[PDB]
Amino acid sequence: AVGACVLCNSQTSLRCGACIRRPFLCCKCCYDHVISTSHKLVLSVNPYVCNAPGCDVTDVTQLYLGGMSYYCKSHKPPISFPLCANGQVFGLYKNTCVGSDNVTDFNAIATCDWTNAGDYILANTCTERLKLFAAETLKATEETFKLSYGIATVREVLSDRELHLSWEVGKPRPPLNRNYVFTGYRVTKNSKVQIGEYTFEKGDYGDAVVYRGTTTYKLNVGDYFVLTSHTVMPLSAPTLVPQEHYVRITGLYPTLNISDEFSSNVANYQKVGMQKYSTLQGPPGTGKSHFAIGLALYYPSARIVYTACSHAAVDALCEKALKYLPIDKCSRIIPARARVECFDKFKVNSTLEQYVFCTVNALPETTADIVVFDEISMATNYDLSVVNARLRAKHYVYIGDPAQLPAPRTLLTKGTLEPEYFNSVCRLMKTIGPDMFLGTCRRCPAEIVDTVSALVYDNKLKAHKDKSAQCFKMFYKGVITHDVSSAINRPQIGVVREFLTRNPAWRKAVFISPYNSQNAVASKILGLPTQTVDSSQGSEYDYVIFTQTTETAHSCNVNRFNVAITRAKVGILCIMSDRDLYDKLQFTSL
Amino acid sequence: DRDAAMQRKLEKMADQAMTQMYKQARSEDKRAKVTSAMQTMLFTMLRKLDNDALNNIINNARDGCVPLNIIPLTTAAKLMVVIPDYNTYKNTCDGTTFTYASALWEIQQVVDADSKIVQLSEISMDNSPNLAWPLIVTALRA
Amino acid sequence: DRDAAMQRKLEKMADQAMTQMYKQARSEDKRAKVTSAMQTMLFTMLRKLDNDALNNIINNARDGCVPLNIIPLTTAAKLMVVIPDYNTYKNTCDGTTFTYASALWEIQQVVDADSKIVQLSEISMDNSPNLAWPLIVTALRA
Amino acid sequence: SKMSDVKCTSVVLLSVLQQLRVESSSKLWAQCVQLHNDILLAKDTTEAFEKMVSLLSVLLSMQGAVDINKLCEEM
Amino acid sequence: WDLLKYDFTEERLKLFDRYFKYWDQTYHPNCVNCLDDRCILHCANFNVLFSTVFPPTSFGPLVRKIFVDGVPFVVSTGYHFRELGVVHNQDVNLHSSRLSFKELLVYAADPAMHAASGNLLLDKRTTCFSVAALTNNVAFQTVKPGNFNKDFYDFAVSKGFFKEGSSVELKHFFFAQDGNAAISDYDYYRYNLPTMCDIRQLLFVVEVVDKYFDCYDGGCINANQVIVNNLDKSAGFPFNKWGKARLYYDSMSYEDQDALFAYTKRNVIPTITQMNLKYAISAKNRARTVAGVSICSTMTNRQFHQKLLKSIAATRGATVVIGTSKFYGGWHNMLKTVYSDVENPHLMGWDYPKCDRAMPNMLRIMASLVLARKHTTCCSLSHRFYRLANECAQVLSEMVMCGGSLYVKPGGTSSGDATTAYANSVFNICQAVTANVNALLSTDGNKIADKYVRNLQHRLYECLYRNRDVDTDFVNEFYAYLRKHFSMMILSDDAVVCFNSTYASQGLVASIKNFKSVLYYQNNVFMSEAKCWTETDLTKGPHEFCSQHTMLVKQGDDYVYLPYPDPSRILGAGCFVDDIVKTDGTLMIERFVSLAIDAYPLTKHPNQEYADVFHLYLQYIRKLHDELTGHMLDMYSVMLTNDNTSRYWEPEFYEAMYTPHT
Ligand SMILES: Nc1ncnc2c1ncn2[C@@H]1O[C@H](COP(=O)(O)OP(=O)(O)O)[C@@H](O)[C@H]1O
Ligand SMILES: [Mg+2]
Ligand SMILES: [Zn+2]
Ligand SMILES: [Zn+2]
Ligand SMILES: [Zn+2]
Ligand SMILES: [Zn+2]
Ligand SMILES: [Zn+2]
Repeated sequence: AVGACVLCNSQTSLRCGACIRRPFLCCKCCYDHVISTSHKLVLSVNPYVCNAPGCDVTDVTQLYLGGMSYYCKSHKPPISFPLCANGQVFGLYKNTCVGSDNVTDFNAIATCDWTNAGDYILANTCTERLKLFAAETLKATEETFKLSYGIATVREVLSDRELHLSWEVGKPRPPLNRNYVFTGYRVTKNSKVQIGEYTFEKGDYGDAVVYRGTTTYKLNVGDYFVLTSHTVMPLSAPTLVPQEHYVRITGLYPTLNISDEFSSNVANYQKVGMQKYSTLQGPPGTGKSHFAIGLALYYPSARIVYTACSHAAVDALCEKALKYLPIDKCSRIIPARARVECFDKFKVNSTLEQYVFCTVNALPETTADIVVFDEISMATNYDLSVVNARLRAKHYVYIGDPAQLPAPRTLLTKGTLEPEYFNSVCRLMKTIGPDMFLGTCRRCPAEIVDTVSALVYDNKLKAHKDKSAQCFKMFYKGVITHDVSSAINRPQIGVVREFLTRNPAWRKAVFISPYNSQNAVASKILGLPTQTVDSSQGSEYDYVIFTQTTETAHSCNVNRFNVAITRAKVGILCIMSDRDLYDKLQFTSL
Repeated sequence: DRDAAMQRKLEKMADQAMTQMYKQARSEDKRAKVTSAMQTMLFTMLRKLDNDALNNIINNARDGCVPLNIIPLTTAAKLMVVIPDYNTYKNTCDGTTFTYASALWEIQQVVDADSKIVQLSEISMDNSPNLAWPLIVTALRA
Repeated sequence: DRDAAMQRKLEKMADQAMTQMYKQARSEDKRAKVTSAMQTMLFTMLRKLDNDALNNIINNARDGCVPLNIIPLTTAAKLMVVIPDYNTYKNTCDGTTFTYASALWEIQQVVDADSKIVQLSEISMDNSPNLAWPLIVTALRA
Repeated sequence: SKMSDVKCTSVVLLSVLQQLRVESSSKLWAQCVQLHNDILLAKDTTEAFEKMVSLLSVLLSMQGAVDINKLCEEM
Repeated sequence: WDLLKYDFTEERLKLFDRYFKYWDQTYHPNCVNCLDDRCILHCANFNVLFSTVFPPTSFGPLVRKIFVDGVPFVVSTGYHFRELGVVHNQDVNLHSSRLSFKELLVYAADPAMHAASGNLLLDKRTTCFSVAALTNNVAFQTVKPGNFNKDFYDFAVSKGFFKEGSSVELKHFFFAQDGNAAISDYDYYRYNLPTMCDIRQLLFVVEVVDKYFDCYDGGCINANQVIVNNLDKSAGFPFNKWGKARLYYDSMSYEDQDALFAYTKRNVIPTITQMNLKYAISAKNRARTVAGVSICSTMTNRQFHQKLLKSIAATRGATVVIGTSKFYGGWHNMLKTVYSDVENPHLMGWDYPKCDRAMPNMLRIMASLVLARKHTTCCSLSHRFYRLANECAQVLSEMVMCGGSLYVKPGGTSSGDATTAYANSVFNICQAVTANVNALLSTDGNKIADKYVRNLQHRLYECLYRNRDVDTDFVNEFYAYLRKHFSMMILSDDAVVCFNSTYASQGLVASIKNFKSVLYYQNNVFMSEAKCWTETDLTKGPHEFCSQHTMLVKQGDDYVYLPYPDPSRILGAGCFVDDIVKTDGTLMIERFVSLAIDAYPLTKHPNQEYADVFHLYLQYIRKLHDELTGHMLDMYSVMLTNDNTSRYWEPEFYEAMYTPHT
């Protein structure tokens, strides 16, 4: 079992045991990593523990290769020799291992807990192999953080539709939403075995969870739940395939009078054809995801795979394609579990169709003639490597904007991440500039765009509509109920309910709030379609009601608020909390 | 001598292990990389031959002027080849004659991806930039 | 050392006995698997039989014994015709019904050598070069 | 050595074609086998080169099978 | 005729009484009533003629509906051979309750259930009788091309090989085949025609061949005395769906292997043989197919024939050179035994076109009866007849699985039975003795100057057509005459003869034209004289025997005969392989050591391009060891302590391979 060193790509047979991802390391690089950090376990084809009758020594400078196995200092056969010595660590391909100077960044990548902010800015400006290793270990740490969530149990059941919850005393409680699942135990005497796959969500009154299960087993009070784990697969493909500038379009063919609507983006289509990969950066609602469909109409014969990190963004892209592209040749690829309700209007789950839409995580290994990644802000380097590995292509197009909200990054809790370190694509966009850039808002009215050209974008956007005066900024205190570990603002929802029967034209406005708890609990009291800000990105609606639940650093985030307001099409009413945020925008009186 | 005998037994088993592990590693490495290695070997041997017909068809394939069927050997047999741009047409097609595979062919029928028949007079610097490229040319071996 | 020699023999013969016992248990737990597989194959083949036609032809036998070569030829409900070229197809089973083994068969399917479905309109004198011969036609006894 | 270089190149070419699942299309695999066997049973170099052109046209006709540009840039 | 009719005994008797009315030897339509093997051949020879007028659907296994634990099976309780007539089983249980492993194996081996459950088949690709289609679709098996060892080829061309006009050139390749190969090879059984033999002549050739096979001993052995060479081999259809031959040699104790063998002496077990395409290197592009016979047939045929077969393989200095190595002076010993005091020696070698597919059923039955003459004490007459019937039902005229479809094999030997090379040797000796008999009888007689050969011809005619009882004195006399003037060396279809040239020119001993005539009227083939060689000079040895040429070298102080192969064959084996991991070289150094062992005698060839093949292999072995040690020292930092690979690029290790000390 041999491999290639991560930071020099020499031949090797050693791995670091203490590292979560267990990466291959050549002799020189492994010695540099172990003699300086706290990692002191090295796995060869056989692990480097001491082979006494009973002995537990793992530190590699203590050990020797004695007789025919690895033995510690006072268990060795009288004939030596030291393992970790002569500036190297003894392994296969010993005299062909060239070291590096990247054993100063690799120590930081392996050691860091991804708590600070500088770990991300060092995990995205390093070499290309470290860009993959850091993403791999970041996903591994994000997965292993779920192992610290408190074990549940059931109090009792008065109502079989709403479970009672009881967390273990002395551990944190995980948030209750759709993303997290659970699997049970019945450990009484008597079946320490799983009892099904369940999921939870809080109830408005008292303490209760209106649960859901894959089966229909009941819980005798001893039965309980534990959050399971998602093992993270290894990744190999580079984050960005290296760019080559062709003299002329290769592999793609133009069209005969593409349309009267897409006639402006022709030069950018030709530029896309010329280059190996292209980047389109634009303020929201300027024509970015309506550029990809225009590109499809410009290269009609080219098989195209559309992808995105979210589901509610690729669903909006699917709806737009249905509005424009021929619906017969489309698809939609959904995961096996399909946690969210996906788009069922095309021939779902047919990979070999000409235009194929899918999320990044559920991408199947295939080919294409151009692959369109969308909303790269939501995507981390893991998603870029995944899409670059599974989908082969002739041309790549990444469309998105950095000023929108980035990926969650649950582990990050100190400092703020600048846009230019969201991933490699955003770094390319901010460093040298996008290959295609279109700033002119075609979706939102004049008032909301004229306010968002003051929050996030430094007075760049002109736009095209007339301010319909249906942009409202509300003053309401909004008392706090930190219920589901995500806040719920009952009196703000009350303000909305008391002034949604006074607005006969606002009966279908989508309800937007940064917190998933209020966003989900609003469905009973007003009945509107509900949507969180993170998933609302990429989708437009004719009318939006936005509610700033609580003053924090999450809901008063200028990027989040800017991506929230700019989903409106003719009008938006928003109720605010921060005296500053309500003042920086210029809306109507109330 | 007893210690030396057990020393030699131990080193013989060491050599056994070394040889067996090397055989396993090399066998799995060679069986893993069987497609790309064979393709690289094939193109190395193709380059070493340096035949003028093989080099011609390979250079056209790099540009995208690939055939649609097996290149025929019998005289007055049909070859269908896709031409993706006017550059590949200008070198290969002179009048009604088509040079390919170190052989001369008589152009019979030019179509588009719409299968529309296009006359040889319509292929030019000005009218083709509105045509439905790539063309497909059907010719006969002359 | 004299008793250590007996201990060497003890451990050697114990390991040999244990290996023999493991091998015998493995060869006895692999025998039951093939016995069950043969039984399932035989009983599925029993369930495949066309019992009424076979009963008729076997009761017509004077001794109860019939040639094996007539068992399909008089009782099989499905006929597979493998045809190498178009002239043979026209000769033996042209049309949707034909006669073989003094019986009437109706074409239920035609596939090519690639196991792709072929329609009866595609089997023509001019469309013969475009078909992956041989053609396997599956017909049912009428 | 030019006659024997053609007879080995055809062997490697048919191995590549078999790896590319040309074997699934019986009508194409029959032609590839015929060309390969007639190259191996050849006394004249020109006939072998013409049949090698015909056999390489099978590899060059399938666009999505091999990367010609990457393969020809390793030389 | 009625389809259900299978017993044409009265029709056969009417045919015999209508045409051969005054042929005064007793004729048995069913050869189960014959008095010995001299009577089985006579009545089988008549049945060969009489079976051509009966429907082909009436032959084969005779099935019957039995019941086991209440469920009705359809099992074969007999057979209808075109040569042996109708044979019924003696142990037939119409009502059973449990099936033992032996009975389960018997009921799975026979084609009664497989044909009775499969679909009807009409395969127009062949003229052979198609029985059934087991699956719902036809399988088209292809053959892959070989794997190119580019490192060895580059090393060879760097040494000056494969140049234009060179005498050593690549002619052996791995030829690929399309899906229509396995059914195009099986269709060559269209060359097997029903051949009625001259019975008064065949019955004397049988005695002479039995004299040729008199030095051996044979008989039945127990199941614990059977030695199988490789147990990781296919078990045939349907037994290959669950394991190899190891599974069935382990799952059956010796008790229920002896039970199966004793079952085959009172019952006929029909058997399905698969046709397997052969993936090997050859000089011609025609596909080669082998016959994978079921384990139920191979086991019993081993238990029946293996004692005699091992006795033949352990005898040195006989006519049948099987088990004689060509190393350590074995080739020289064979060639000195061929030249066994003949007077005017000329060497001769012939060819059998379509040998395994044009062999008549009468000659295969003759070979099986000659091999079974050793069972004069272990077997009864009925036991030997039922063993012959099992041989015919499983080998001679069987059901053949070719691409998921059952066909009927018209005849000819299958190349996968236990006694294949030895029965082939019996057939070859029989054809040679027949050629000598025809040569001696077709001579004038008034032109024969030697008074001993004239009386020999007179008594040969008397013993052929005027004598019905065996004259052992004259059989011994003719055997002595053949050994004195027609010395032979047989390996199953290769034969070197060291005949008397003066007698053969006078017509007293068989020539090439006599073999051509005999193969025309007794094999239904034409033997072109372009594949048959004659050597007037013994100092050059046989032109070709077992694909090896022979040359006379001075070894030590004396001249010996060494066999060298085709240099094209050895270079093709080096350059083209059947696996991707045989291309690494460092993994397979024994692969090239064996090839250098085979290619050593080329160093004595007068052509230098032939002598350079051995040096090329030695230099490639040295380069392989150099780069193997380099790669090993790279994968570690220490060299191997014990390395004895230096002796494989020294020519003494290979020179000692052809020295008679061992
Ligand atoms: N050329 C155009 N002419 C008129 N309207 C356009 C044009 N391009 C885009 N639009 C409108 O602008 C909106 C932009 O949508 P989209 O591309 O999804 O924005 P984003 O990419 O920022 O989400 C679309 O809803 C479309 O109706
Ligand atoms: Mg968009
Ligand atoms: Zn580490
Ligand atoms: Zn390294
Ligand atoms: Zn220790
Ligand atoms: Zn008889
Ligand atoms: Zn016997």
